[PDB]
Amino acid sequence: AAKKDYYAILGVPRNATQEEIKRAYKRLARQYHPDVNKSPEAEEKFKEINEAYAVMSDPEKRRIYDTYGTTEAPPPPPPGGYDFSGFDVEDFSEFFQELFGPGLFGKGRDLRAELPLTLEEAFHGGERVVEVAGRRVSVRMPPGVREGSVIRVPGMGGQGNPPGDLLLVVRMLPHPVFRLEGQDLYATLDVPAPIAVVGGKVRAMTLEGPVEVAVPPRTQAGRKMRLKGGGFPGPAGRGDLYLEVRITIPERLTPEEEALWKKLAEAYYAR
Amino acid sequence: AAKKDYYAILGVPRNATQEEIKRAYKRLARQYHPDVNKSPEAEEKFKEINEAYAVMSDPEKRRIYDTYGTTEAPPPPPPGGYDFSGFDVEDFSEFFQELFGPGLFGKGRDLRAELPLTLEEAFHGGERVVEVAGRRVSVRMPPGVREGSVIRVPGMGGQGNPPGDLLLVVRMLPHPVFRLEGQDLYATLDVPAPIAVVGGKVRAMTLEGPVEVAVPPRTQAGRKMRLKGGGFPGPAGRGDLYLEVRITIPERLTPEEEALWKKLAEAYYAR
Repeated sequence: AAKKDYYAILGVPRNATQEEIKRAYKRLARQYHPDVNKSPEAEEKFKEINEAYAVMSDPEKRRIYDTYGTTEAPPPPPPGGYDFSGFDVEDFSEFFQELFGPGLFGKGRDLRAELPLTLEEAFHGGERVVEVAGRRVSVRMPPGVREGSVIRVPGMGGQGNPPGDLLLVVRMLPHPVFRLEGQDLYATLDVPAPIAVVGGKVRAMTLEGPVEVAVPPRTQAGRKMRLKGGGFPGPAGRGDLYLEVRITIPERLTPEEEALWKKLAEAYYAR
Repeated sequence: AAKKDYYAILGVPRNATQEEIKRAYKRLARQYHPDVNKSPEAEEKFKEINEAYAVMSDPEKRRIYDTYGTTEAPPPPPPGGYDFSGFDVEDFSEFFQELFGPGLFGKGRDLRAELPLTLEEAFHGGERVVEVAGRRVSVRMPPGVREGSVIRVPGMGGQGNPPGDLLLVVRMLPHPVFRLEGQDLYATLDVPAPIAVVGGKVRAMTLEGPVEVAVPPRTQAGRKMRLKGGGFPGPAGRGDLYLEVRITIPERLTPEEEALWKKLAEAYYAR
């Protein structure tokens, strides 16, 4: 209740410098430290010294204390609260609690947020700047990150003593062409009917870019083709790419091309 | 309330034999039977005879009727109760309800079972014979009956006064070709590539039978074609059939056919 004299406790004058306070703390802390001084009186003196230094080491906190009493009631807290890092704040005197209490909060809560990513964003990974309701955060993201993968950004959660963690959970945006299942990718490969019969090379697509795919002679619709290592990356191994063959036909032709298609069609009505 | 004379209703002497009661029932049952006698008076008379015979036919039940009213040893109804299977017990008089009431069981438990049906079986509906627990049961069935549909067969449940009900739930067996969704049907239509380009007729399938489906010129794979009313029937409406076009190519060809396919293929590598 009664205003503690932190200056008397550290044995420094009312107008001491910060370094004067620092060295006074060092001198007195080594004097009353639990494992150097095994006295019952030393426990309380050490506690006092730590409380004194906790307030006086910060110029901002030192000023609050200096201008307390003339203005009777405790002052409004700063945004966020008071930061007494490396100080057992719960063990300090009642005077302290009355004075700094309004801005002494408990363990900060974690914030859990979704990280909506496109197949190619998650595939590459790398550095992503994330703005999720509250703060701007940059994080490293492993190549081939999946749905429900947790990215912990420590200290970026809720405000408190200490602050909480940001927990980002990856969500996968549906893709126009590819379909993810585990580490494997699945896509439809359009193969022109003549190329399917004879067997040639079609231009297909991967997330890395476009590749050439050789289709064997007489490959039917629904034939699944594996491109080893063309799927999602992973720590222990890489997934594959599966292309499902989809026979395609020309929606437009030249009068010359009609003659060829007509002969085949007639041979089908024959069979 | 008053003691009914069952001997007077059946037309038998006070000390008749069990065979004499049986033949007197047959004589009077065929005289006042529902479908042979269309009289309003025959309704009560036939109910009277049914009440009499039910009591009189069983020697244990008949003795109970004979020894009722007198100031002798008062017998509580037997541990097993009274068996009146095949008689509208509640419909009977109160005199019957007072003497046999304590030995009667309540309405029987419902028997619950699954009715596994194929798409074609569910499509057509009608009369079905089913085995549940031990017995066979006939059951009418609406065309286009669906998954989870309840078919209450009254009086075909557990033993009781009256018996309970059979409750069947329709389960749909998976089909090799058709897929049900609501009342709509879905299936894959194989279409030879040359027919898809030029446009012609393909032999498609329904649950009724096979049909001809006219395919327009230049119809791409994935084109979905509605066959009105070709789906599942129902009250107030009929489902559609949807056939998804799947372009097919020949797995075997003639040396003459190779040349036609080879030309188009080389015109595609050129494109």
